[PDB]
Amino acid sequence: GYDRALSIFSPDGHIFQVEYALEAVKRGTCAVGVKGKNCVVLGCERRSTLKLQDTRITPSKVSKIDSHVVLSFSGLNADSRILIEKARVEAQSHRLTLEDPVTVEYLTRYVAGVQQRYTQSGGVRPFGVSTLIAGFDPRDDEPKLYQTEPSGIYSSWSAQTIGRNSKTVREFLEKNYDRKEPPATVEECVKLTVRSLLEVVQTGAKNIEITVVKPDSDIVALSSEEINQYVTQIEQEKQE
Amino acid sequence: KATSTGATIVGVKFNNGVVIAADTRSTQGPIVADKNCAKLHRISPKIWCAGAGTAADTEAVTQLIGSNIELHSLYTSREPRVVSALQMLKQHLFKYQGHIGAYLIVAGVDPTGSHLFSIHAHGSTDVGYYLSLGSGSLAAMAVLESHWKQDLTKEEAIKLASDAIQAGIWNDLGSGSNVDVCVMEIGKDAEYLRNYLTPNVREEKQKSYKFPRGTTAVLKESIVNICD
Amino acid sequence: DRGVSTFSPEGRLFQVEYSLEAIKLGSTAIGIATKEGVVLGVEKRATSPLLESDSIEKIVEIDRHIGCAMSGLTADARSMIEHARTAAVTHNLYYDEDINVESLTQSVCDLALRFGELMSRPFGVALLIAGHDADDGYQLFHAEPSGTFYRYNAKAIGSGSEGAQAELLNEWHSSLTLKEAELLVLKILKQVMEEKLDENNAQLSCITKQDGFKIYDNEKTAELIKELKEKEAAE
Amino acid sequence: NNYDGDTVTFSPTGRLFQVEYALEAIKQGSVTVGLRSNTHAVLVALKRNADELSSYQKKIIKCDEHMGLSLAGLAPDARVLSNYLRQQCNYSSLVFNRKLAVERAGHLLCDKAQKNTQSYGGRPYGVGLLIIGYDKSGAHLLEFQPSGNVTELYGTAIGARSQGAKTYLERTLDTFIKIDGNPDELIKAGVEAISQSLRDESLTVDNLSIAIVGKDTPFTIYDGEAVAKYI
Amino acid sequence: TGYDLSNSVFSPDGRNFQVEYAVKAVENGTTSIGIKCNDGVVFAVEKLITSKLLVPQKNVKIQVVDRHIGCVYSGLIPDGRHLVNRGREEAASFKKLYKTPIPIPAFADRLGQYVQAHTLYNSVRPFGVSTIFGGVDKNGAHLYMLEPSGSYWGYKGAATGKGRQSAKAELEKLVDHHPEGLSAREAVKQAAKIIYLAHEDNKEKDFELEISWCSLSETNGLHKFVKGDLLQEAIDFAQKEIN
Amino acid sequence: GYDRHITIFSPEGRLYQVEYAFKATNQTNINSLAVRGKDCTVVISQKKVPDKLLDPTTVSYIFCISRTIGMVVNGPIPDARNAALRAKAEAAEFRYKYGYDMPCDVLAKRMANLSQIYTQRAYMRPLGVILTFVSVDEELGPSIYKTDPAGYYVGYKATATGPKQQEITTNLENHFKKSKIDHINEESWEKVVEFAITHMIDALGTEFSKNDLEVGVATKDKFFTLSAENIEERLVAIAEQ
Amino acid sequence: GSRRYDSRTTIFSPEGRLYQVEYALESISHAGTAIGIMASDGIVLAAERKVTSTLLEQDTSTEKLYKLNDKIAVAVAGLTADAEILINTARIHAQNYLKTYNEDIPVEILVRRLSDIKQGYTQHGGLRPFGVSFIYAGYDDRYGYQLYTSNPSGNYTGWKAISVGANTSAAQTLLQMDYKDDMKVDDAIELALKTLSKTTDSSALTYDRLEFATIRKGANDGEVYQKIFKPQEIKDILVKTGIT
Amino acid sequence: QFNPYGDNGGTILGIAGEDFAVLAGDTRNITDYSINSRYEPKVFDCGDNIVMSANGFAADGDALVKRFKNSVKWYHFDHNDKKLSINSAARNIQHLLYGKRFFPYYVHTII
Amino acid sequence: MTDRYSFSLTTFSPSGKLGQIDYALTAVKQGVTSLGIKATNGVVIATEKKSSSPLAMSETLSKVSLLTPDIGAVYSGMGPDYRVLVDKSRKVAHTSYKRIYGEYPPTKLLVSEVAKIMQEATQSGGVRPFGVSLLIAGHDEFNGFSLYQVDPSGSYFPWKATAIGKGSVAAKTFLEKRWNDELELEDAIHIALLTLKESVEGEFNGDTIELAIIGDENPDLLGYTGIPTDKGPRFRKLTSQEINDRLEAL
Ligand SMILES: [Cl-]
Ligand SMILES: [Mg+2]
Repeated sequence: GYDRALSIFSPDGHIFQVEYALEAVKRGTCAVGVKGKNCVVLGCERRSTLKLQDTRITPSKVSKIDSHVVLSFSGLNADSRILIEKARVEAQSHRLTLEDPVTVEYLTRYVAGVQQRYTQSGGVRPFGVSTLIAGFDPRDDEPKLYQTEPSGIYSSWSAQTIGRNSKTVREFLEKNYDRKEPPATVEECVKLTVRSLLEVVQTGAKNIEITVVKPDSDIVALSSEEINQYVTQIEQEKQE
Repeated sequence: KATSTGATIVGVKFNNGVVIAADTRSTQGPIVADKNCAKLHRISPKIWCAGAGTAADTEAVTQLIGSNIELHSLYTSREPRVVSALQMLKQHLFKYQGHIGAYLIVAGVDPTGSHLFSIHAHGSTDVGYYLSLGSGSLAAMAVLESHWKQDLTKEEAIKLASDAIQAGIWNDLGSGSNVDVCVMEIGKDAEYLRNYLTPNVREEKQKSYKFPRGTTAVLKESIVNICD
Repeated sequence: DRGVSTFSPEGRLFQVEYSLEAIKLGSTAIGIATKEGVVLGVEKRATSPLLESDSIEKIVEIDRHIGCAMSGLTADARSMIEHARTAAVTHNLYYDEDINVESLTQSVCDLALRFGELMSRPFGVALLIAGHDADDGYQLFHAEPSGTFYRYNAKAIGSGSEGAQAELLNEWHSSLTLKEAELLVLKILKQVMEEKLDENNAQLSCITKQDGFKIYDNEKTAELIKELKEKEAAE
Repeated sequence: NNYDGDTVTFSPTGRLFQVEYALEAIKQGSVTVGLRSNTHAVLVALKRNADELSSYQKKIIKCDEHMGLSLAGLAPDARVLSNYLRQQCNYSSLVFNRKLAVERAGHLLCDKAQKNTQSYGGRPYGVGLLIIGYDKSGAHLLEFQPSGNVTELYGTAIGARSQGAKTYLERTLDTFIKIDGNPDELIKAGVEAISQSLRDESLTVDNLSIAIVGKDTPFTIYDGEAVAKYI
Repeated sequence: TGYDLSNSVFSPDGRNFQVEYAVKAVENGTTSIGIKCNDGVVFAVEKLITSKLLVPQKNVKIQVVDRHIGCVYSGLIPDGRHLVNRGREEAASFKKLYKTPIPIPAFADRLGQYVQAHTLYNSVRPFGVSTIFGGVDKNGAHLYMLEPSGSYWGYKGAATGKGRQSAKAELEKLVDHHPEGLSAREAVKQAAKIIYLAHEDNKEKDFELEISWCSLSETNGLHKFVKGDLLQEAIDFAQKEIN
Repeated sequence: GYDRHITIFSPEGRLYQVEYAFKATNQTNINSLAVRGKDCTVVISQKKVPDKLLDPTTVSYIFCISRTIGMVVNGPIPDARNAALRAKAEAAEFRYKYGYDMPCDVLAKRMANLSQIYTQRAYMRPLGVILTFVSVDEELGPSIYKTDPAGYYVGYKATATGPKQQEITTNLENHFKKSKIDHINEESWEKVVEFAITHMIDALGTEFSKNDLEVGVATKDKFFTLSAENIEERLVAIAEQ
Repeated sequence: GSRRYDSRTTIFSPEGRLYQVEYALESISHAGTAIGIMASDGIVLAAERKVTSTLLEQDTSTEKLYKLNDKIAVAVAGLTADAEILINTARIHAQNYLKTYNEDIPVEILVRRLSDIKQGYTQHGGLRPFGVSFIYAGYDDRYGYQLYTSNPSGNYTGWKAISVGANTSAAQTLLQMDYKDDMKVDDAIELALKTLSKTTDSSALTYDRLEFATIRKGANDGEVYQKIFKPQEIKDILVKTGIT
Repeated sequence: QFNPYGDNGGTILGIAGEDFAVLAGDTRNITDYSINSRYEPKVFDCGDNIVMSANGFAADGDALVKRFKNSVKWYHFDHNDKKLSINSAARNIQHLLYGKRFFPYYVHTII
Repeated sequence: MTDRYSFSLTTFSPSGKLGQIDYALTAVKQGVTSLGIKATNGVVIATEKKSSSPLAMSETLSKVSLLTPDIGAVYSGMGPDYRVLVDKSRKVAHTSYKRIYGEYPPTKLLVSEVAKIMQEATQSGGVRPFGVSLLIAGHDEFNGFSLYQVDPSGSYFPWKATAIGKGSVAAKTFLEKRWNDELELEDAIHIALLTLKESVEGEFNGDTIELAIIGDENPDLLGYTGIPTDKGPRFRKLTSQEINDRLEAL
């Protein structure tokens, strides 16, 4: 079999294939995660360079791993499918053996472990993908939001963004997100998420996707019109 | 519950070649499944193969070796030899320790000359001027031992072979119906004589069993769609 | 290019030497061994204020009697920790006893040089393994990606290591109490950290014979930080 | 230069540079001395510390009741090779009820090291070994190089500044070979030999490592206050 | 260029430079020889005494294969040991299947095909040894010499290593002056002389002489080392000739 | 320029490693010749023993592959013996599997296929040898089939191989242009060997002693090599007319 | 050893791009243009054969349009030989699914499978990727008529109208200009042929340079029919739409 | 049919005192009605102050003792010459025995 | 050892070119001209027997090969590559078809199998592409007569008539002027001989030209009689005499 060490150390102690995988993430469309008091909202950018797209069937940016956990990403789309499939299999495997669905932290730890493995295995390149994994632990009402990256490191975030111009939207979130008082309702959380994307997106039309996850496997994706109402209300307050 | 047919198969060497013959009954237990099967098979144009025992194994093994013989003939730019078929058959059969129940008479002509062999399911081979196989082998061999001589002509060998098959047809319950013959002479094309003898023709029935139309009770009719 | 297992003209493995450079970029981890226990402390170094710092796990339990701190590419440590835990538990299963700290450390270091063209590269992380067993008492080891491990009375790894080690050189003596060690780790971490040290960007832990391995609460560490500030203002 | 990228490549003068670079790792290693008489064989090793807080790296490894070695170079490679020796000593005892001859142990180490010098993907071992033992033909001392070359000697030294100890043993040859039935005097000669390789530093109680094997002496390693007697 | 950086690559000349570089390692080694006598063969080798600390007569270089074949080589000693280990496996499997001990020409090809196989791929390095070997079989005595390329021939006398030119010239004199042949005991004496004469190319350090032999009359066709009185007699004969 | 190091195409569609393997073929500086009689196939090859320390009986480039097939090789001896061992193994296997002796042309094709693989697969180098197979085939009669490092093979009325192949080839061409037949019209193999040696002498412009030549002869049901004394008897007959 | 000759087909550039994928896409940009247009009552597949000859046997020739099953077809842009390897694998996946569930494979599931196979060649194995871009035209009872595209990266997306191969930038602009959601198959047929007629590098668009297919519920009642157009039928539709 | 097992007879006895322990066994070795040996030692000193006997089928008994003695040796190598305690030895012997759960050592072991 | 070349030796260059395939095609371009012409009642394939030496027996070198009784093949490019492909093509006709369906494969499907083998040498680890283009002529019951070209890439195309190798550009132009859909087999053979003469320098006769047809069933070449459905091979290689007879009516 092909056994070539593609991910190796350089004289300055860097693994360039892992660092170049991050550059693929930088190119990917912007993804953002914001957790409220009783919800987590995942926002995703859709580049409007592609119209004539069939939005019914085109792969959506947010994917359910189980009924209670979701995964969004920035980077190589094809790479993300492999991580999503593995995560979904592991979620069912966990239910089968432990007789309990995965915690959000466990699922994150698994996906992050797969990514790490691809940074020191022979004959493979790292995933050009960073993920945002969000949901609620079984029988728990505390919101969970985690981030993973090609190197395989992962951590918990009150709010986070990944992808292109994520530096700008992180700037926004860092000054607009208060830890002592997170977005107390679904409305407030979705509003803050749409606001953060409007710093970067362009037109607030079909360029913004929003998915809301609530406790006890309550996950719903907002439609164009519902999001459009947030876009409308935000700029009308801005004209002042 | 695989087919194992009763048979009488024989092989007889003569002046300028070799002839093989067989009956045309295929049995299922005591039931006659096919009243006119073809037990003479081809391995190559001028090498033919009569088979007995487990019907599926004889056909399968004759076709596999025949296939490899054709590729070997094309590879070597040479007409295939009987000893090649013999060697490939016996090494195959031996590898399976008799679990492939193929018992064969192999016969043919090639640049080396005319040949006649028998192969047993466990992988043993024999050489001979006259051979017989099948449930009617003893009936056939009795005739061969009574009438065979050295320096047989073409017409004499066909007569002896078919007489040996007939002994099986009449006296062995496993064998019956017709007599197939294949003649393989040196310097000539091999001639397959399908149903060379037909001494067991079904007599006219005493009555026609053509039913009046509408006899069978019917519940439902419907046109079936075979087209796309 | 060149082999992953290639020797330099000086007689060193390129890849091992380069992984040591990655560890120099890692956040600081400090260990101090005393006769009352071994203390392990780490710099958390969150990249952003929105990152929930208690999800940063750079101190880890291997068994009840063995703890471990990491510095460098921390994702690489996960399989090392998994192996260590399995080795500890497996030995207990086979022998109905605790495994020696050195034996555990040796088992971890056996993974290190299993790379080539096995894994495709060395680990990019260094470990401080601290623990207690009946034979050799309280112990602290430094496990490197070279497969070498040294026992230490006190040791610092990561970006502030040479400044911290010089400080540990002066401060350590054979009569240190557990409390004195805790403050000493906090003092030296505070010295080498970029950001100002508090209970959210630094973490303490210890291993004692009685209570085993324990990661300190942020409230417990916060008190020790306040105790440190006052005693430094005391002269 | 262009021929040192891997162990599978000869240079135009017929040299194997990767093997030579592996040999260089031994020269960087701390000094260790081996010497023997007709009754006993002794290892003396200068252990190296990382700093004043650190322990002194162990240099001597026991392979069986009648055999063991000292190392200089990459310590993990010594662990791999000593483990292999332990297994081979053990195979000989279990299968043949026979203690493995020191000379045969050298042949096994040679062949194991050789395979890593002729194949692609691998690397040579980066350690030198001094094997001492007492078998059915008396005391023995072997020197192992990761080139595969194993040599039986009366005395030797490997590591940094080993040339000083080696010259001393070459002078003392006729004296120390005759130290029969006196373990303490043979060790003294070894401690005096390794002293010819010291600069700036001297032999302390946690610095010095000594091993001995002989006629009625199982392979035993002395460290700590057990070697204060010889300082 | 770059044709010499990888084994099994043909240069524009049609040469395998990596094999030619292996020869340089052989030429750098100590002198070893082989002499075919009337009913057997004699092998001898120069062992450089690098230091006084080397235990005399202990670091044995000549190796036995089966019980009737002797092998000696110059160059990288470990490579030679690897080749002999293979030879011992070949000889064992031959005897296992065919009962009779492996004939010397048969054994020669076994080593030859193995060494040649290490010139077919870039994933292996050629052998850094030339091996002189032989013994007695049912057809009599045989002496062979085998190069890094896998090339081997039968020989009346053979030499390799640093002093091969000197040795060859000495061997050629023996062939010319003894068309009828040389006795086993004569060959041992002559082998000692030739190694002593070939030691001029390695004159800086002193050396130790090692000799072995297989002879139908002297050793019953078995390989044996020349020891004690017979060895000293050969050393004396050699020392007398150089003075 | 790594297209010159392994067997991949150059921009011109060439395989340089194959071309350089052809050049290695002439490294021994030995010429060989093969001709067909009525009942036999003869192959002769130059024999050079440049070292007096060599045992001349062991210096050979003619191989007895099977009872019926002989093979002369042009190229270095290690590759020659590699090919010889394989050809022997292939011939023995063939007889076991198919129940009859492997024909000369079929063995040539098999070895040619093996060579072709080395020109397409990168990890295997070509063998720097040209193989000339000879026999008296039971179907085709006297046969000469030659294989090269490119994996090419073809039957020959007669053939020559080595540094001076062209001189020998043209000499042979001129003879068969006169006779207008595909073989040497001679009953005994002894005279076919004499023809072969005579025409090599004419073509190369050199005289031969008994130790300068090596001769193989294929007859019905056996191939054999001639001793120095058998060759001497041949050389005497040539000189006496 | 062998490492020396390894191109390393599955590595990132410093910019985080997959070299071989990018270069394979460059290869595909020289292939004949293929166009897919989805309508409410069916799908159209139109594709240009590359500079042909008068001696080419067109009626038995297939380089662009392939049947995966009775419900799903593909248009190919790139290396035809690479495409056939993937096409056979897709045909097998469809049958595996049908055997397992006793239902025809949903279009997206087939598309995802093929796209995952492409992805694998970009991450592991050290082999070159497939130099192929597909347009998938298909129908199932969940989403109805669907158009997808996949490329050598293994990335796939859904479309109302899409082009692959040569001059996609020009083709996509023309499609974006004239496409409407309430469009019908007969209108889509015209748009596809008009777009190819303008974007083609040839002097004129003729029947012998085209492959054409439609997937219609214009199959008698509650079922779907695939129609791979014959050379004469392509000639007729060219006259009907007023291009020749 | 080949029977891989046999019965070599013998009787062993272990008694634990307050600060001592004894392991005793007869020295007779038998098959069927014949005596193989009147003195064939059955109780062994395995080092680290542990004595062991594996009574029943003597071939399996000798194999087990041999493998345990070996385990004591490697315990010293792997764990800095640490003394193998009797409880640790017992757990180790369980794993040696259970390793051949489906082709057992036909012995009754006492340490 | 072990084959350690598990990576592709053919890769995409920045311009999108697969270098090794382009170079394989260049080797085909240097190859001797071969052609194929399809008639209403048959197909003809032809090439020049470029003898490397006059001492060589060029009858022993078959450039035109029977793949099945109803399918034949000719090439331009590297001969050894062709020979091994013929061996694989013959075997795959049995293993992947005849041993399953009890009949020989149709021309297009055998071509497809050969194409797949050539495609794999373009992508698999540690191999170069085949340096040949093939012309495969054949007949089967449901597709009738057909002629296919297969290239080093694994791409294949059906032709009415075509040429490959040395003088293919001039030969294809010559075929375009002469070909029509009403040609009888003898007319196609006549055109083949005319076309082939242009690319041949030296001798032009039955001994220097190799020519075969796919035409009527040949019961005389079957080797046996008795089975009515078996009527013999449609592939037939023309003899040296048969070619010369048609060179007088040239
Ligand atoms: Cl083959
Ligand atoms: Mg090659």
